[PDB]
Amino acid sequence: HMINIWRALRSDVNLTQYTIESAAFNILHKRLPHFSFESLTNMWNAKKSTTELKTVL
Amino acid sequence: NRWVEKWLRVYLKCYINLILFYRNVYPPQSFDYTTYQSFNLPQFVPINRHPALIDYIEELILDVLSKLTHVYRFSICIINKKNDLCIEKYVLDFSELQHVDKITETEVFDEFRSSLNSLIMHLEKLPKVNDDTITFEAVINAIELELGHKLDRNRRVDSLEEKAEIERDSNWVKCQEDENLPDNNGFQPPKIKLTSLVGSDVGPLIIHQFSEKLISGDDKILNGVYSQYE
Amino acid sequence: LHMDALLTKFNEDRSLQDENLSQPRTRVRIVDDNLYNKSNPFQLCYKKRDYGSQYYHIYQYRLKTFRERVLKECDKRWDAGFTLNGQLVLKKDKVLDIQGNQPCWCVGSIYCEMKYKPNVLDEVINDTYGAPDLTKSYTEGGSDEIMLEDESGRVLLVGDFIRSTPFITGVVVGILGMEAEAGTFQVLDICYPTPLPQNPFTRGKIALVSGLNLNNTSPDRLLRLEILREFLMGRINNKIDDISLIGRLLICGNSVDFDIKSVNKDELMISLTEFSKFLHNILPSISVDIMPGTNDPSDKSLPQQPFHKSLFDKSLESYFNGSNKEILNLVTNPYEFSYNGVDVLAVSGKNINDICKYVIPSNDDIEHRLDLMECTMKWQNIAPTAPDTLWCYPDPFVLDKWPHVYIVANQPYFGTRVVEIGGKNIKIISVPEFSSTGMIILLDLETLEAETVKIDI
Amino acid sequence: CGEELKICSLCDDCLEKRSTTTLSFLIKKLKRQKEYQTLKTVCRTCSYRYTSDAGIENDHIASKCNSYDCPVFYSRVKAERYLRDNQSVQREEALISLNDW
Amino acid sequence: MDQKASYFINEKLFTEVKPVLFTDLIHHLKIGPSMAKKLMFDYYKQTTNAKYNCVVICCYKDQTIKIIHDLSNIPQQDSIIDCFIYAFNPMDSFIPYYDIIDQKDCLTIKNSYELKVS
Ligand code: SF4
Repeated sequence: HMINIWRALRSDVNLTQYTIESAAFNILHKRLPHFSFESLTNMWNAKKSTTELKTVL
Repeated sequence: NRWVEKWLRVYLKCYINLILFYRNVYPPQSFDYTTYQSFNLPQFVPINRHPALIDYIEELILDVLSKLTHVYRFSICIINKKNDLCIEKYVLDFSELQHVDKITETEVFDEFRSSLNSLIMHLEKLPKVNDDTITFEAVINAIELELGHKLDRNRRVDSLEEKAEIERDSNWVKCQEDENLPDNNGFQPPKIKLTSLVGSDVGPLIIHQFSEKLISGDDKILNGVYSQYE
Repeated sequence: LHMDALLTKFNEDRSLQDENLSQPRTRVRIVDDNLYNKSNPFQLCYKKRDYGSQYYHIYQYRLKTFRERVLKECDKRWDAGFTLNGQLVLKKDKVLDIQGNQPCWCVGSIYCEMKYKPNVLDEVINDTYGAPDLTKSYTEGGSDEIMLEDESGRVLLVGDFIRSTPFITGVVVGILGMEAEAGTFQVLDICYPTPLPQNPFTRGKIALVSGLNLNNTSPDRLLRLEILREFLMGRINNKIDDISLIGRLLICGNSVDFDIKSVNKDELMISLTEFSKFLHNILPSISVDIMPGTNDPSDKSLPQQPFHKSLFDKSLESYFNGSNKEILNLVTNPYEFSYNGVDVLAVSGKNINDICKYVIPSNDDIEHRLDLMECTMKWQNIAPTAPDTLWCYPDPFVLDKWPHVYIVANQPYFGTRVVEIGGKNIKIISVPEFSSTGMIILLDLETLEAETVKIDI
Repeated sequence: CGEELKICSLCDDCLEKRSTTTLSFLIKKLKRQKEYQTLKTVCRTCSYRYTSDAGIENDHIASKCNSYDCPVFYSRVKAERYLRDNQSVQREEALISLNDW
Repeated sequence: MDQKASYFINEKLFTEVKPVLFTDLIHHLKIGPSMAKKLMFDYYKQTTNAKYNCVVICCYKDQTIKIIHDLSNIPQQDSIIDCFIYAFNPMDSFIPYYDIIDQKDCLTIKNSYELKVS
């Protein structure tokens, strides 16, 4: 059985964005920074610092 | 009429704050020694941090300054909370005030500093006052004005200035001289004490100052308000 | 003895000599060789300003310079052919190439946790309007061990040599030792960037006062400042010969303390006018040098520009004509005062407070502060925490010449120490604040000795 | 026309009032800089969750964040716009002109 | 020098309520600090009206300037190197006020660097 978890949250809780960061902040009270996919692909490249790899992981 | 009113308001605010602080009208913890109270005070006059008290003092000063033309004597009355007896009377005599519609800041502030220093010197020598057993009032002496009769026309306000004027007109009640003093029972009658203090004598502002003290009684007066001997 | 007895013992037998006042004794002439030399590394142009970016470039520049310095020092010390007690030391390049039981040395940056203090988190949370739970985001005990990185890998560092030494991320050291049983590197000897050349060293004395914190609430600070001004003129101590040896007076910053969140121009103007009154009352007697402070109305970045030509009373127009700067000079936050041929480095102290606000679970006392100053000097940089101290540029903080005397202001404790790094002697002085425990430091240039004068009430 | 609110007025200032105008400009600049520094510190602390480091190369990652569900990002964007706005350049030019004496 | 500094102190203490320092007498009579301290010592006596609170400081061997507040138990009696009346206070609170003083020729220590205009 597969579930669309964002859809399940939409059916359960009445949020205004239904975004993973927004849902986390609204329910679990945890704030999660969001980075653009370009930032992800620039931080995941080879010969980069260990800090960037730790950040993405 | 622009700089004179500002200096008079600053002096009145410092006078009221010093009188409240040194007479234990309000707890000394609330009072804090400061120089800036939105105006350049002459010295480190202790100003209370209570917002309601600050607003009340500012409104009282503004109301006094609004009718300063017809007011020749401003006094702060100290009355016991338990019984309505005036135990201390401090008077800011405005003999002439040199009312002109036409002196810098250093000389005026120096005169204000001297006046406040004399007031402090008078106040420290006074005995301590018990806590939560004293209250202060404001009594002014006028020459030609009637207060409280401006509401007979059913006037409807349209601006803040007219509303403030109609509020200040009805904020005073008529009293009589030597009203809250003891009624001279005759059994060792109280004898009020008069003390003279120097006042500011700048070119635009001429001010005289003196204070009144009961320094006597016939029982039930000054009881449990002077912290016993000391 | 009673007060009257002391008064009649001391004041009654007044000397009443050497007080003609018609031909006052000339103060010791102390000149600033950098007053007209210009070329200040920390001087920035406001026209360029800060674009809010270009930080990784300065990070790369600092990393490259420190790596080159430490590599040169390692080559000078751990040259080819040198053999340790165990075996010959191998000059390994990559930190992940140390696979064996053989002594070796490598160069890399130091990694640490450096958690924020709870009070700092509470302060920043209340002034953000939507700040998340910073403590919850911090969340585990953290990292209690020092780890090394050189853009190729991260390994664990163990040993008592590195345990008893504070460290801040962004600096590079030369770690030498043997590989441990697990994936960790033992620390036996450490390396630091090569020492910089130092200029060659009855002269006079300089009085340092910092943390005046003049405001419109505390009246005691004004009284203490007036007492200091009277003492600096010889009126209090009456020892004209001793007082006249103070050639210059250096204010290190924090002249006025205010909260920028809620402050009006009138109270700040009142405080500035009081400061100008003090300056005008003390400038004829002694030269005064003004330095920016953390809470003063200056740039929050560490390279603070001088205060302004304005913000002072009209009585200082003669002193601010532009031609007469030798008796009243305003300098940047970091500066090299070449006092009588002695170059001294003075800062407001924002860097030290920046590292102090961090919690490092691997290393607030006077000895701890002195050790922090020692580490700052050894790392060959002024601000190890670049993001907290400075913001962009328009790297001057990388030292190019070691100063004779180190001056740091706004510190709860006063301490002095003479050190010897690379055959060079550097004196570190931490002048305390004047608002609380208002003591000042008299630095004698002839004997490099610092004495403290305490003012009470 | 005018840096301050004289109805109308170079430096765009009719009355000099140097000791007050420069104080007001310094107060405004200091408030903006302190707000920006507090926002940057908050963002760095938030990004420490992924970076696990409080030094350099974490502030860059913190500034790389562009989440639209957090008011701190909007406040930081507004602060950056205010710092980089033409008004800030005008204030700096006025400060330079007033300090040119 | 007598009958003039005493009169000035009397005026500045009673005609207008303001604490007086010795620097005021340096500005007034252009005399040295030792003479002003001797004048304060002379004025401290032969005064029946104790309407002022004298302020006395202590100069220690380590230049530890301290304001005397208790006047009963002063620590390090033998370590004091100088004692004189700092100021005359008409009340308990001091709160001195400072202004611009034209020190044209009252300086006792003059800086080697002079002042030039234009
Ligand atoms: S913006 Fe909101 S989420 Fe992105 S970093 Fe700053 S605080 Fe954390």
